[PDB]
Amino acid sequence: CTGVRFSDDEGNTYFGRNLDWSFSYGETILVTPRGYHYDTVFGAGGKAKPNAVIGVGVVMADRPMYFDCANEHGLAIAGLNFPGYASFVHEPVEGTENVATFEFPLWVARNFDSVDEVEETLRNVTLVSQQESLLHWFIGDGKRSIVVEQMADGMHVHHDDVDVLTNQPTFDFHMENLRNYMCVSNEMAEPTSWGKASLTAWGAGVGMHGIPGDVSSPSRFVRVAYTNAHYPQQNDEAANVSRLFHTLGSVQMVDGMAKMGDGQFERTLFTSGYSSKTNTYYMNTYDDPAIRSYAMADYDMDSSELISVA
Amino acid sequence: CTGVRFSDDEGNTYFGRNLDWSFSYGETILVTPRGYHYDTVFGAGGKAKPNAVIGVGVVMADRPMYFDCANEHGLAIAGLNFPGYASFVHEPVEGTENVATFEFPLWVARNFDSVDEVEETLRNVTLVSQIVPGQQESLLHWFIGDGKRSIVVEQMADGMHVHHDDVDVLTNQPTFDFHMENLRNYMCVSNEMAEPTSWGKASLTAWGAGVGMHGIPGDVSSPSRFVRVAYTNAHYPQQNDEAANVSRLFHTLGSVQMVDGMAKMGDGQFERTLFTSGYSSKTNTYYMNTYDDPAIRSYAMADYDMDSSELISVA
Amino acid sequence: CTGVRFSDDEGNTYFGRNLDWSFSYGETILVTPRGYHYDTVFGAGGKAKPNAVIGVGVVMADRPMYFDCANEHGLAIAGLNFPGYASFVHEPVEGTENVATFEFPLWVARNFDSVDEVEETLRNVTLVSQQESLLHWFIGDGKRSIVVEQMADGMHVHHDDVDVLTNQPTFDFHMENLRNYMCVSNEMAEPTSWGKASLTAWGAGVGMHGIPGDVSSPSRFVRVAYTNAHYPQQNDEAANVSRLFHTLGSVQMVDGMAKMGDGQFERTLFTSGYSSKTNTYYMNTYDDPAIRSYAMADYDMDSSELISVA
Amino acid sequence: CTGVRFSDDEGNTYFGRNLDWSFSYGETILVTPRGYHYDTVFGAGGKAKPNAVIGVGVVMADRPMYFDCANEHGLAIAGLNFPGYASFVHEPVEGTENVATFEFPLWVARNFDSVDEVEETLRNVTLVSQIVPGQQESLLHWFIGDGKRSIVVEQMADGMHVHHDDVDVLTNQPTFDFHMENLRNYMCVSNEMAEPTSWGKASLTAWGAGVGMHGIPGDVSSPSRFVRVAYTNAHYPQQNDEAANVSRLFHTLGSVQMVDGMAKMGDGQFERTLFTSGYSSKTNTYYMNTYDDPAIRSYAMADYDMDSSELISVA
Ligand SMILES: *CC(=O)CC[C@@H](C)[C@H]1CC[C@H]2[C@@H]3CC[C@@H]4C[C@H](O)CC[C@]4(C)[C@H]3CC[C@]12C
Ligand SMILES: *CC(=O)CC[C@@H](C)[C@H]1CC[C@H]2[C@@H]3CC[C@@H]4C[C@H](O)CC[C@]4(C)[C@H]3CC[C@]12C
Ligand SMILES: *CC(=O)CC[C@@H](C)[C@H]1CC[C@H]2[C@@H]3CC[C@@H]4C[C@H](O)CC[C@]4(C)[C@H]3CC[C@]12C
Ligand SMILES: *CC(=O)CC[C@@H](C)[C@H]1CC[C@H]2[C@@H]3CC[C@@H]4C[C@H](O)CC[C@]4(C)[C@H]3CC[C@]12C
Repeated sequence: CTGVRFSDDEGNTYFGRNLDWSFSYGETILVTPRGYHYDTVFGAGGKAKPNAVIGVGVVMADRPMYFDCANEHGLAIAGLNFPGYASFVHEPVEGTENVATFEFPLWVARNFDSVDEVEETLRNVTLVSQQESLLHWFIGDGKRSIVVEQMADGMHVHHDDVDVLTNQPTFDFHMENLRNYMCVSNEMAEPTSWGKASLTAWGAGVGMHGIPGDVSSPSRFVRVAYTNAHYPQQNDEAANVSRLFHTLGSVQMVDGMAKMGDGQFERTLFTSGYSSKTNTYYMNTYDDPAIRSYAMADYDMDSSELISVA
Repeated sequence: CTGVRFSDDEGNTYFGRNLDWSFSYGETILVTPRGYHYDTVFGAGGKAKPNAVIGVGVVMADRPMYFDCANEHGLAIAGLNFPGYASFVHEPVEGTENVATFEFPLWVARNFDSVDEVEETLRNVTLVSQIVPGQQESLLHWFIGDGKRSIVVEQMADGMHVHHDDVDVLTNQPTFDFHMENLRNYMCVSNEMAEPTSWGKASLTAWGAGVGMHGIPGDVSSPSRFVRVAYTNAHYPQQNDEAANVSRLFHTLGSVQMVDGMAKMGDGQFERTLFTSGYSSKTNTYYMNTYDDPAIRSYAMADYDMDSSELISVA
Repeated sequence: CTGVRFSDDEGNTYFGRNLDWSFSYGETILVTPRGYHYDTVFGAGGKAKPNAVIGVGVVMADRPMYFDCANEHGLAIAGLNFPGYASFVHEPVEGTENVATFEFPLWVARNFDSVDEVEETLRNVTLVSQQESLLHWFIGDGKRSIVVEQMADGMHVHHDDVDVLTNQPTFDFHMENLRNYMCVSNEMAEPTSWGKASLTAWGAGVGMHGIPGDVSSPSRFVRVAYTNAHYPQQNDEAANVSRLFHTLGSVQMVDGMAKMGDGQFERTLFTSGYSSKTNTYYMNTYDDPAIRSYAMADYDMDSSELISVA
Repeated sequence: CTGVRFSDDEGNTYFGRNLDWSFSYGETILVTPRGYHYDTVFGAGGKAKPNAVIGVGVVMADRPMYFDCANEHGLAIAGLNFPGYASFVHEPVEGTENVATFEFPLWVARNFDSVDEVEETLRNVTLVSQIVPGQQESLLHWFIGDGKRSIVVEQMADGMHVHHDDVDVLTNQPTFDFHMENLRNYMCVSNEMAEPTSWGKASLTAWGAGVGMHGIPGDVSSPSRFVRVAYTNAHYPQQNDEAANVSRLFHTLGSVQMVDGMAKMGDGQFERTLFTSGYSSKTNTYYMNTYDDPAIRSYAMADYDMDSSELISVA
């Protein structure tokens, strides 16, 4: 999967993700109101007046298990597969704010209003894992974004300058790998000469030659970091939703491109987004590219029950 | 730009093109009914009962200039930019069928029912470049296909080239011979999960799916777009339903779409996939979405009185 | 194999080739004097006073079969494998200068003093093939170089602006393939930014990223065209011999890199060169990188017998 | 720069490095006999009967600053540039063995006989960066190996890292953890002849050898040089004679050599493989050639009175 974040001219948030897998987990748009009472698994704190949050989630037991969610104040968080590198403790620790892995997205969206508050609180947080989900998290608002990678050596809180996250390996690898492609440009290739041979481009795109096209995790990071960094800034909601869905489409997994270990094909089953300017969640699926919208002002946020719209 | 053709299990035609450019020409879904009277520019011969055609294009001097179109029998054609290689005569040749460049997509759709019928007639055809008064010279090559196979028509300075398109895909420059020799570089890429191996004492494994596909280029240049979409079209598992096949078409073309900001033209503007059009012969329907809207709109041959006498242009 | 040509500041010739194969053909430095009488196979013409030539060759029958040779006036020619694309006629044609394939290198070096005379004469030449060797030829002097590709559609005489030749496919492919790499530079990578991320190079070489490193024929052409076009010009014999052998070493085939269809490994068995400034032939082998020299002024050129020095 | 290590069937050591730079430092083959008295800078402990060592370096204050060296027991070490990642303390740490950076190659060669002996002692070692008065701070990592295995010693801001080098090769930046994760991208490249396959209806074949190796990078950047030389060292068939093994060393290092004009430094000059040095433990001989001369010169331990008391520097 792929995580993308950017902003417009007014500091608004635009946040989105792809979900690449073989089978659907019954994903549905889940709205968690503020009047909904949540009992944290390991006795973690939170805001007195919680924030209304929205996203894509299943409803296991009686708890919202968000794949990706955002709150009414512009903060968003998504989780991505990190197996072979993620490593959690299975027992709580006294003296720290203990949050379970599955509740971590719902936790940060309910209580925090900016990425700065998240990076501040994470210094006293233990991620407890009760097959288990081995994930890292992509968190961002209208200003910047951070990556949370919990490994066997501790918790790493990377500042994400390319506003882009992908699966394995570690974030330090992807950032070092980007330096291999620093000369790739979006300018039209300048006519040059190799001895007496004059070389010209057939058209646009030759200056971008070098970017990989495979759907592997390190190569998807490079391709979507390039697209996000070079996409011109927009100043209205319609264009920025198009920008987010087009930027994510550049690393989509088309049926037939690569199998798993189970033998099935990795496919971008759905693509979710979020805009803080309108407080709306967007989503389309592999079988329907139409972009459906789910606004926050269309649900009773002071209600007390999770609503799972189909 | 990219043209794509494949088929389901019943032999129907699934055909689609990406239009990459920096500005629009006012294109629209164009209906050319059977009762419309077309007076060819250079006297080219036509069918007795002409085929009803559907596609995307503009109208000029009451003549449909199709960017791409298809008829009621599952035959489709699209024109893709080919400058610096395409070369046409500007005079008709007596003794052969003389079809102008702009009328070529219309001409093959009205009077032919299969690629075999098409490929035979090109043996006695001369594309004549007639400069449209207010426009520029269109130096294009064409991508024709049906529910069985596809061909490429490249008319260069050394005559006409008609290639059997085995990979069922076409892009821009250079010649089709280059693209197929270029594919031999990426013959080793595989959609199989990467097999764990070892380099001396180091044991290498894959983080996940896609490592075996490493090597496929990811830039939006014409040759790289060719390699990538040829891999995507060849490895997509065959579908059996119409909704699944329409999904395969717009997703295969999405693998080589041009996102705003990716690459500038020679004039300072960005090349974007302005629209994506498609056709299905199982239902005789044209599909189209734009850069501003991924909703796949549908236009069926049955929703238009195809025995009318005038061009129907729907927005 | 690879063919390389360049010149110094005084129009002198520097010409060289690698020979990539599994087994040695008994290659030896062969000197063909001018007093040596040669009987052309199909009755082809030639100069009255022949040119003394030198190169690497075997002595089948009583004819010098040169892999690569040069004459005393600065012209050089080498042959490279072109199977699956080379196609010759097997019967002579009346009215044309008929030269057999194996005699073609010895033919052009004996009679011609410049590349211009070669391109002029080739308009009335038929290459006759009497397993057969399917080759194309790399011919050059101190000014330019040409490629001679005899295919089933006729003879093509390409002007070689990159002064570089490699095996399959056709020359028109390699020249079109070079346009994919026109943005690769030898400048130190300029620090750039992808959003808020500042990208710098670890050191020199990042600007050259994009050039392939495999030893396949199309990729070797690209790598050696880059090296030859960017190698700074030299103004003395010692440096230009180093330039030619280093430029050719950039595409050498090291044991273990790639097998053949027979199962054996392709290895650069030897590397031959030639300088017209000194009229000397240079050569080293895979088992000895020492550069041995064989001057023209050390052999009796007015003699009448081929001397094959070991 | 690149360091390479492999072995024959008898377990001897074959070790070599490429020195890529734009200017020379006056290096030369340096003899440090057993009778030479070295007063370590920070009181590091040494062997009772020290090993006679051979290598390439300079002399400063009557102390051999080895670029790379090896002893009479088949243990070799080389220092490669590692700026922006290497970080050293500038004060000795009481309770541990304190070895200066410039004396590190000398120190491990005089007092150790195997990589196992080495790797154990690093547990109680502190490399201290002492700025040479007239020179700059050397931020290096080291490549140590014998006739069995090799290790990498990277001393960064977060402590010492000692990696088991399974691919038996080392380049410059970045950290060794990056290079080994980077190798997983090229796990699919193969030295086998490419297997004919088909993409839909198109049948792809290889023009010849090397197509299965497609994907290996060819630029002279530090990561790409790592991938390429790791493939060359891992796939070279094992040799049994000394002449064949010396040929393998200088040819494996030739696969990543830097030719004049390929890449400019940050100061405007070209990086060239100034020299290439090597060592063989089957004969206890050092080998070296330069950019101006590919003739492999030999310098054997037996050709020098190794019981002398002074440094022997041969041009
Ligand atoms: C994007 C990527 O590569 C990983 C996608 C799949 C495997 C992930 C994405 C979100 C995951 C959910 C999150 C909610 C719960 C959390 C529980 O701890 C485990 C079950 C759960 C449904 C996760 C399963 C994997 C998941 C779908
Ligand atoms: C997708 C791609 O490669 C870019 C090609 C564009 C610019 C081409 C493709 C179809 C062209 C039309 C065809 C109809 C008429 C023909 C006239 O001769 C010129 C005007 C015309 C509208 C063409 C303009 C360029 C065009 C859209
Ligand atoms: C460089 C490359 O890829 C091809 C190398 C080998 C296969 C070529 C190079 C020169 C060839 C000689 C040339 C002399 C005669 C010519 C006869 O027509 C056939 C035999 C001959 C020895 C050639 C064999 C192939 C050859 C070594
Ligand atoms: C090959 C490569 O990566 C480039 C590294 C070069 C510039 C390094 C490698 C060895 C270095 C020597 C080591 C001995 C002394 C140490 C002193 O602290 C500084 C001077 C010295 C000669 C180093 C200079 C840089 C050097 C050649």
